[PDB]
Amino acid sequence: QYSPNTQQGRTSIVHLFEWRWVDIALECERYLAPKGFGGVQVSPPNENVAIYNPFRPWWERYQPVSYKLCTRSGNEDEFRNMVTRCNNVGVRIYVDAVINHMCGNAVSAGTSSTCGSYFNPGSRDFPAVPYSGWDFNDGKCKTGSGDIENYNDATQVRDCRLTGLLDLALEKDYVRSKIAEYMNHLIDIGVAGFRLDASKHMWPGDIKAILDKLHNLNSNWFPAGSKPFIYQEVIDLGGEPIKSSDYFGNGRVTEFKYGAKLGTVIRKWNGEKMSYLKNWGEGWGFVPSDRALVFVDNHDNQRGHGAGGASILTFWDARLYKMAVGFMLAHPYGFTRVMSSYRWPRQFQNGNDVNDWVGPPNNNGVIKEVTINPDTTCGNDWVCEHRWRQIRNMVIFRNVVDGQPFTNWYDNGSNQVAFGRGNRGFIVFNNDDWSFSLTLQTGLPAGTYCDVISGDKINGNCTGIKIYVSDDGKAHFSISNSAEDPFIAIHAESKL
Ligand SMILES: *[C@@H]1O[C@H](CO)[C@@H](O)[C@H](O)[C@H]1NC(C)=O
Ligand SMILES: [Ca+2]
Ligand SMILES: [Cl-]
Repeated sequence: QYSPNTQQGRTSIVHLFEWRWVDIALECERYLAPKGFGGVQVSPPNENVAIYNPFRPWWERYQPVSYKLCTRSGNEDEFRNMVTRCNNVGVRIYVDAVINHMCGNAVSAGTSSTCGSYFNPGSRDFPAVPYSGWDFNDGKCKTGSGDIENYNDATQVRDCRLTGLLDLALEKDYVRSKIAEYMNHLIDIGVAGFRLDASKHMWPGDIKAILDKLHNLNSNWFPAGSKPFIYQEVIDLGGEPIKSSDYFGNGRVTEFKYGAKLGTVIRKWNGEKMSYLKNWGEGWGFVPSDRALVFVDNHDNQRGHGAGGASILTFWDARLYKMAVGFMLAHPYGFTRVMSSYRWPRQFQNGNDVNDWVGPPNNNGVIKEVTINPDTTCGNDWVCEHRWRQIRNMVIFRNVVDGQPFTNWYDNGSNQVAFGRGNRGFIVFNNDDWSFSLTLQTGLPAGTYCDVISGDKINGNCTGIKIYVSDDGKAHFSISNSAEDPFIAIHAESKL
């Protein structure tokens, strides 16, 4: 459960948030494979409630109606087509599995679902699965409202409704089997793993009973005995009775303290500085590296819908965001996930973005195709952060330095720091309000190296900054606090 099952030498996955299957298939072939991305986290592929008020919000996909592979992203054939084409090019697919609940208890019965399946939340009837009143935790929850009212009670956090979402009785073998049937269908199609949505709201033991029913990965693409990669979404900042460590026996866990603290450090909130990142990782009270799935922002908290709240860096904060993602991709801790978003009309009223529910670019509800501009950026309001040179090049940087120790750390006691990864890579950052000009020990072999943040090594030459490393591994770096990207990264393969 702990290994991503990526191809040897590919170290990151991208969340192509709300993308259609056909666009992901194309992207696997035209960009992800050539650029060395290990895999893709896709949005929930099962049928969900179609919510028209507000108009098709992104969160309607977290309210299941059935396990039919029928959504705004595409149908079952298109889903299969995408998994096959991506796998055939070495890029894995990870499914967002929404298995803790069905839709809101207050949603109207009818056939307002993405595949036209009938459902009746009021009577707990989801015939397309099928599920009935017996498969929900209505009689097990002990709160007066039936919803989760207090997180200091670990029992109600698991048995009651997360803001009204009907809660599946996961201790029942029937329910566990319906979920396993769904996941095995996906494993046999070829997916490499799952993000278990809302894991904090499920008992570690019920999750394990479900995982025990899962198949090994498809032997047509994976070695025999391969187990699906499992990463559980557990928001564990401090102070709650539920700890992410309680889920280690099941697979990896999302480490939300990662992006939260990186954001405050990079924003320099409340006295924090980059020099403090010297012992970043377990030293900061994070989970062990081999159990961590890290990221700067995720689909929830990039729109204020989650852990970290205000300090979270997102594409809207482009200059600082690139620096944070760069630090994440160069640091040895955890398995990294890169975010890929869409633009929405933020609209802050009293500090709250009243448009945080806006769904993906669409024409009358039909999600728009990702179009590629001549300069490789995307059109139709897809931000495509994974295509930004500074990010794409750092994805490759991680691949190149995979396995190398963290060494040659330097910091000016403020916000100018640098470190290397063995003798395969080196990165320098200037987040101070003055310039950086110093000769540092890089641990790299003598030569001329292309800085992959400002440019690329394109046919024997660098299109941006060049660094010259002398025989003793020393090199001079100059970064003014006015640079569009206040950081420089060089590695074995950008060497001229
Ligand atoms: C690097 O570019 C310069 C021209 O701008 C040229 O003199 C040189 O041939 C180039 N090297 C290669 C390998 O293309
Ligand atoms: Ca639950
Ligand atoms: Cl997540």
